[PDB]
Amino acid sequence: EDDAEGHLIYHVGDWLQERYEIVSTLGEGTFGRVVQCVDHRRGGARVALKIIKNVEKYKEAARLEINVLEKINEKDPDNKNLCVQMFDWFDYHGHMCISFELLGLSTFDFLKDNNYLPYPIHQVRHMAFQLCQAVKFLHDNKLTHTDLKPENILFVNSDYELTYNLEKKRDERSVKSTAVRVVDFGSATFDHEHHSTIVSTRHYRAPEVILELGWSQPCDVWSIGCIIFEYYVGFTLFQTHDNREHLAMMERILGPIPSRMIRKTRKQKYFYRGRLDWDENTSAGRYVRENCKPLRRYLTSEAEEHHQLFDLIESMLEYEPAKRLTLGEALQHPFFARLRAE
Ligand SMILES: O=C(O)c1ccc2c(c1)nc(Nc1cccc(Cl)c1)c1ccncc12
Repeated sequence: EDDAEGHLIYHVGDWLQERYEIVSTLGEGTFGRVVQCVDHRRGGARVALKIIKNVEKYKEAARLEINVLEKINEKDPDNKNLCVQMFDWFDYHGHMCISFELLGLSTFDFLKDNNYLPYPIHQVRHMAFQLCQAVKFLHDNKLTHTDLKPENILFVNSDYELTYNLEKKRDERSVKSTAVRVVDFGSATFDHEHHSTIVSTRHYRAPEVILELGWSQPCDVWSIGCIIFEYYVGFTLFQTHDNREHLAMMERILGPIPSRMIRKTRKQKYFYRGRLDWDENTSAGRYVRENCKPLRRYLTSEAEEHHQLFDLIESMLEYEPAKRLTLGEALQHPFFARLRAE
């Protein structure tokens, strides 16, 4: 009973393994569909079931992800470290099905269903903290969630409040609680298993990955630095799909790539005479210089708390992966002082 592209054919009210009962669809992706379900063997707890196509490569992909979720569950027995919880998984007629705790909209969907209006800085703070907290729990267990984006950070609950802005004559949404979870472990890699060559989503991709210099945990921090910027202004920091433009935007926003990285990268067609081969006086050259600025010029306030957020973002968008801030040292960063510890 299969779709023309491999998906399960279901309707509201269908049952799965006479155990789950479909209520709604939450979304879809290339891999399959996520459905809201009631789980009558967990006393009617509401779950989110992921239904992946009959396609083998996805079936095998999910088996790897199921292993990562198994390990997360093994090393967070009290569900304190803010990665999504898998309650169950089963093979259903060639469809791999994973049972997750029910959460809300992503931090991206909310940001766009609010017209790409940034989150207020004190929300950026609790979101950034939880992000680092959860990705540090992975690093402390020899993992790299290879694919961090606002799409994969779910609000536990994205109920909000509407308020009218007298000042700016605008209807503003404000999510009530900022508890998040990190999701989508389909790409996470233990330290000891095989590493893909290219990982992450172009906009959140670290330069070491681009220059094929070898990657591990530090490349997540790069991602996190990009998501934080987006949380704070609404738009992605790097808006490209080409390597040389990408590498050129980084040089615009962060200054020149260090020579240690250049001389060592085998991607030498991007450089001439030790420097990035890029002519600012061209077609794409002045598209880059016009469409993004040095980092701290994106500051919307000289308040010291705002300078502390860009102090943070600057340390995660460091070129050299080992000069790059670690999540351990990030939970200790001055920017997170105003938070209440627990
Ligand atoms: O991959 C996971 O680990 C993963 C795990 C859980 C959820 C999820 C993705 N996506 C949700 N939303 C969503 C939104 C848009 C498209 C798609 Cl496919 C899904 C969702 C909602 C409520 N509860 C859990 C989830």
